[PDB]
Amino acid sequence: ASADSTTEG
Amino acid sequence: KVVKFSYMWTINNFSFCREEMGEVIKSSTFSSGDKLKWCLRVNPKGLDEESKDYLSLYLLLVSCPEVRAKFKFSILNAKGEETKAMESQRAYRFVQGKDWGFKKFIRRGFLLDEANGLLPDDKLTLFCEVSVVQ
Ligand SMILES: [Zn+2]
Ligand SMILES: [Zn+2]
Ligand SMILES: [Zn+2]
Repeated sequence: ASADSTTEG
Repeated sequence: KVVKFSYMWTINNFSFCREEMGEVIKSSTFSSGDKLKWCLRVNPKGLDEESKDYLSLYLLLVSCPEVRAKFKFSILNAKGEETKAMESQRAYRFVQGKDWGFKKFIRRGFLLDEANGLLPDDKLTLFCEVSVVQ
């Protein structure tokens, strides 16, 4: 699956 | 050139109630041996509408003295086996205070099902394997 982050950049 | 390590986090008195659980809980730190300290970060309940029926799991770079790494998360069931594993396809760039993970790691509905044996004695056991690229 694709990972995501709780913050942008 | 990869350094692989892991950490098992057992969460006691797991509750589905936010006012009892907190919106965010972190594990103690860990590393490969290593100055890089890492920790796990969970949102018992997704902090957004798309992940509201889910529990979110992230890998956080606590202290960094700028680093790329792959990771895998899985839940350890009642008999110690790995289930509901979710792994990053590639490596992601981490810097201090930065996290990467899956906001929809596991359905909050699945945890309740005692049939799955994912919450033995209200305990949630998560296993994370990290591979740091040199
Ligand atoms: Zn409540
Ligand atoms: Zn309550
Ligand atoms: Zn494994």
